[PDB]
Amino acid sequence: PLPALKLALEYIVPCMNKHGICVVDDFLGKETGQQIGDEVRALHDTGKFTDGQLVSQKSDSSKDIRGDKITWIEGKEPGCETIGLLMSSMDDLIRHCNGKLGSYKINGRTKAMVACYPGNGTGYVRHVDNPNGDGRCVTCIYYLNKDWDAKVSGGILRIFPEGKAQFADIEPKFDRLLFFWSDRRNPHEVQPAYATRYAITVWYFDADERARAKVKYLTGE
Amino acid sequence: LDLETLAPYIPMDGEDFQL
Ligand SMILES: O=C(O)CCC(=O)C(=O)O
Ligand SMILES: [Cl-]
Ligand SMILES: [Cl-]
Ligand SMILES: [Cl-]
Ligand SMILES: [Mg+2]
Ligand SMILES: [Mg+2]
Ligand SMILES: [Mg+2]
Ligand SMILES: [Mn+2]
Repeated sequence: PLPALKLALEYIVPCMNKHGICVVDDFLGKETGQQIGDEVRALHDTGKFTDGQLVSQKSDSSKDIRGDKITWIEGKEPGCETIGLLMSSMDDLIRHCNGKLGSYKINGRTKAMVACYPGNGTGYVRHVDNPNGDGRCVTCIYYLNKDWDAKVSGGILRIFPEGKAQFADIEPKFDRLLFFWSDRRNPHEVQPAYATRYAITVWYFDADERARAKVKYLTGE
Repeated sequence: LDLETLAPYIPMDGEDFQL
């Protein structure tokens, strides 16, 4: 197992700066990944998930755009402590990278979005996570689908990194951690899922961009 | 097209965690 310092500086940082996408497989190991899976399944079973929403809701149903159901987790809720461990581990990696990811100064993040595509061909249309400057600079996703066969069950995250001659197809594999720049460099989509698909996302904020975004929100722009 | 109509919602105030 690589320490956070080496994984951040010798792998995540150069991969993010060269490609804008970075995959770390077998991030937490099978035992912890299974416990996270159980916590997510209990959120699902107890009706905590609600339809995923969009930054700007207009005339169309949210379900025309994203077919997932989600809840937000801080990591200290009863029954969510292993999700909290995951979040702490993501945070430790970012802290060890901080200052070397582009020109960003990362001060904070969202709560964790625990999301489920409930099979049935649901997915997420082509989108950019942060197209207009809301502060988000890095998207971090942890996948927890044991026994996923994407050739049958679909659910690939396809990213279209700007300037590259190939797309990036990310299978939502158990215990996989993914980072990518949240801005318009990385439009992406979740292809239809034909089995229940779970993932946990946090977004990290750039300090200056997030402060500007909060100013715009608080002044009504 | 307003790309914010496709972007995943986050809370804009009250809910940011500080690292
Ligand atoms: O689950 C994933 O692979 C990505 C989900 C996604 O693009 C989003 O929720 O903004
Ligand atoms: Cl890059
Ligand atoms: Cl930083
Ligand atoms: Cl696109
Ligand atoms: Mg919630
Ligand atoms: Mg809860
Ligand atoms: Mg398929
Ligand atoms: Mn996305």
